[PDB]
Amino acid sequence: RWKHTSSLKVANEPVLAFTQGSPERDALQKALKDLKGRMEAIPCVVGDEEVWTSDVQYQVSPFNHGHKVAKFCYADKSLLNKAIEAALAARKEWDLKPIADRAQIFLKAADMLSGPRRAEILAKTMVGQGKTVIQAEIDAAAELIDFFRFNAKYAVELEGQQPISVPPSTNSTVYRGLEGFVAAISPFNFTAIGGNLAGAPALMGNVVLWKPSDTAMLASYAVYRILREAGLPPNIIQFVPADGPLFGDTVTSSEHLCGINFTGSVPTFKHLWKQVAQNLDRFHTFPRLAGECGGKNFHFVHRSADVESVVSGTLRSAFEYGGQKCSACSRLYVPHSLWPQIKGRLLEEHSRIKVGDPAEDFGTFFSAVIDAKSFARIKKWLEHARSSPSLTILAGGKCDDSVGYFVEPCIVESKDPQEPIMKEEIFGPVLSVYVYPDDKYKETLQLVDSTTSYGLTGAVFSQDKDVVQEATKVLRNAAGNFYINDKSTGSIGARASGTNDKPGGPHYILRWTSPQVIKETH
Amino acid sequence: RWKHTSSLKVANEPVLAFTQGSPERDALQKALKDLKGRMEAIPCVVGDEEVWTSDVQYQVSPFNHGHKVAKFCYADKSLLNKAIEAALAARKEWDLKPIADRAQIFLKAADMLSGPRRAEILAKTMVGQGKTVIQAEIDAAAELIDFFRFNAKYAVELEGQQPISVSTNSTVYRGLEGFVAAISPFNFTAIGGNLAGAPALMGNVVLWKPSDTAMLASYAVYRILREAGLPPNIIQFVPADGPLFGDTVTSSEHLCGINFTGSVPTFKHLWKQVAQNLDRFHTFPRLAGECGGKNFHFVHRSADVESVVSGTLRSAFEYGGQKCSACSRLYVPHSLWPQIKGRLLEEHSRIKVGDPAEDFGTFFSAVIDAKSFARIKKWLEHARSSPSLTILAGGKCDDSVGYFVEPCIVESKDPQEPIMKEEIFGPVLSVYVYPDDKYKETLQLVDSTTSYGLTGAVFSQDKDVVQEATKVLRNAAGNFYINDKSTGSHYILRWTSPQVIKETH
Ligand SMILES: [Mg+2]
Repeated sequence: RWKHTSSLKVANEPVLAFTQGSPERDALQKALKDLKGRMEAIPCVVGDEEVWTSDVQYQVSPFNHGHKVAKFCYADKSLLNKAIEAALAARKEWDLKPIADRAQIFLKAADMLSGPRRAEILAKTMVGQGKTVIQAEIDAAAELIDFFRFNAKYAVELEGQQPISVPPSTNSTVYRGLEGFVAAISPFNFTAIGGNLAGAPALMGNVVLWKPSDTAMLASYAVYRILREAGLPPNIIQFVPADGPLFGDTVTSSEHLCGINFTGSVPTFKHLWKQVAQNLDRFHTFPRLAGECGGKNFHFVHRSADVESVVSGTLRSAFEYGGQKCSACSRLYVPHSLWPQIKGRLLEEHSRIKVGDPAEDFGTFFSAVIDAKSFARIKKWLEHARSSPSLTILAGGKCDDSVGYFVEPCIVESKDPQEPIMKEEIFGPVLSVYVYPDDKYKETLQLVDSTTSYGLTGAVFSQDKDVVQEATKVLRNAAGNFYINDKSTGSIGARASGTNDKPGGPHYILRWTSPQVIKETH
Repeated sequence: RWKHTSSLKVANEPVLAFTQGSPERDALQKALKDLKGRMEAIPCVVGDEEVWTSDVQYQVSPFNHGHKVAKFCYADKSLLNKAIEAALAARKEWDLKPIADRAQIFLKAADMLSGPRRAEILAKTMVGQGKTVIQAEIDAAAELIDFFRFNAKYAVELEGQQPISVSTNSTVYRGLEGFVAAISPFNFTAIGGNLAGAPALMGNVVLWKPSDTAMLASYAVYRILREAGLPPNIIQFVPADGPLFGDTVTSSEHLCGINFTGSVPTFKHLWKQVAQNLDRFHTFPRLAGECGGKNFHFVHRSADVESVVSGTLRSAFEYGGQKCSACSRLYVPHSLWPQIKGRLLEEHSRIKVGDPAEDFGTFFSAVIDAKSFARIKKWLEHARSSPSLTILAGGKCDDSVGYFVEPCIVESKDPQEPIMKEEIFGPVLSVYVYPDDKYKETLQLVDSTTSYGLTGAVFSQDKDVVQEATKVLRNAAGNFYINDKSTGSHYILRWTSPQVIKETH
């Protein structure tokens, strides 16, 4: 007896340079010109059906909010329930489809995004979300494309992890999708498509109701359409934008919820968790919860640090994409002795940072923030820096929302390590600095940890190897992705993989399968 | 550059025969006598302090409940808090110890349980939990010794990653920040070695609230762990009232996990409690629950009768049906029923219930406690009085000396009857006879009536029916057996939080 099986090897997607005069840069110019003055009417999609509700919404271009880039609509309770019923009816066949065949769909999609549709996806994230070319490219390759390929590899390989059969028994493991539907959730004004939120569970034989982010609707739908064109069957991913609280209430009330794959705030994730608990007796299976949230990320500097590494790494981490990354640095700890040199260089380099239209100027460092709500929040923080007796704005500080949601990169010194601006997430281009006494570095390391609530990333700058070892221990639970002499947002498995994707991590892909052990005796 | 990798080759612990004249039987007979008429005094242990409270409790022998086998005590709130504080103070150094060092303790402990402590652990589980010799042996080798060894291997290999060279990159597998509660209910049947042990191995500290009904054996494993080099305050040995313990740990801002085994409703209760309390915790607690189900054997007309009969009786009645994986419902086609029924009753009459320590011929002994006995007794009266149910064999019980229940076989004319659906965790097997040409409809019925799908089995000589049944029942059981019994014949990842460290040179 014998069975045909498959194996899969994958390389990371290269990140293109887009050099002045290069060809990808040519196609991107064309894609961007394609979006200028254009809007897409994006329906909810249940099965192969396009559905409209009267609850119409608009995505605008962050750097030109006069430009409505998309019109969509919020699903209502009725539509969501139909989406659920149709997904459930499709699930069993999808679950039973061989993993090699499911993988092939995601590999096709990856290849489409890598080549024919790369310009399209980049342009839609640039125009629709305010990404610069380099930011959009990095995200397209390391996050979206790499996750499709490396998930597929992981799934195919997992399939090959099989028990040795010890006769008179034949043993095998079947990697079942979860029984029910998975809800994939990102916040209404999130800065990411979060394609992996629906993509990972789908790949593993699940069905998904995907509530994408309002502020990423254009690009999110572009990914959905590509998955479908690549051969994703109907009712595997339901495309269902919706009010955040309504979507949450509906899926956690469903007896058929088997999972929530969430990115967003800790309070929101806590709310969903509580709702699942409240309804625990009503579910046909125990829902699995996956939450990526946090955090107020830090760079700690020791007096032995390379000043230019600090300054370069910190400006980039704090201000790339307007500091709108889950991993962005928003707090800097510097020793009194090194502060004058660092402060000086920070300010000089701050002056080089170009803020503007990323489509018009590829020299742009970062662009407007995501939406009006975020512009408002950040402005309040700027006002707080300019008024609190503990706070001094050292650079930037101004904002203007007349054409786009534009905020200058802002550097703020705090005399108080416990100041709200040191502890609360702004998700904006606002860097706080605490200058600590050189004889108190050890104590300050402990301070970084103790003032860390939901710490995602962090970095230590130090040439002193002893200090690095010390910090690595003290800060062991102050950051999931921890960097030594590099920036907290990382640098250039999936290239954008990290703590959350590793075994034991909340987004480890194995969480979307329930292994069944089958044992046959002869 | 280059590095050594580290791995661990591990073989399964052999299961001994205990034949008359064998050294292991000689050793066990000796350990059993030592327990006769003796009561161990088992304290709470916090760090290295043995601590008594006034809330004294007793473990008794299920088959001879006049025999107190252990005296112990329940931790109060003050002691639990003290145990939490002391464990938290010890956690960072334990977490930082290399995994090889931690794994070594568990390997030593497994080797001790394998050799010089084997007779002890077997005797303590027999006398204390009512297990027969082979049941005690299978459990020690599998749920205790193999778990220690294989978990150690998985942990050690977890740090066996690709070499990264100067821009270096590695993953550090951190224990969870806080303490983990290891909980099993006061009258559950588990020793709990792997409940407390798995999270400890992964660099966590643990408050372990063992089952009262298994206290003697549980403390024996605790002591062996410490003797093997487990440092103080890594596992706190804290028997306690179930509700008090659950309330205390879930009210603690430092809870980072609950590793539980017991009933689904109790697990759901703890799950709800953690969620209600979510706002206080410094990290999101992780919960794990290993629970029982209403497990099935499905028979197709082509099945081998003797296999069906032997497999079903063994799965239903070994350890009195007190296994999470035990068969409690049997589905049989009309054409095979007369043959299957007749053989079931003939074999049933040969099942000896008695003292497992005094009589090694015993098939199974008393059930674990009075609450279980009462629950079982109510199902027996339900079987007797319900219009839809006929007791085919057994049905009696007697708690005058031990919690003795005859193995019971019941036929249900209704596939939706409570006895077909509700977990009894006892020696009660329910049978539904289905029309031969409705086997398709019946397969779906097995699945639709499955609330918790732990294990199951299909008996069929027809390969085409096997393939069919596996698809239909895909979600009716996590352990699925073909022509074998439902009790048989990467989990540790929940207790670690990976950190990725990247350095630019
Ligand atoms: Mg990610």
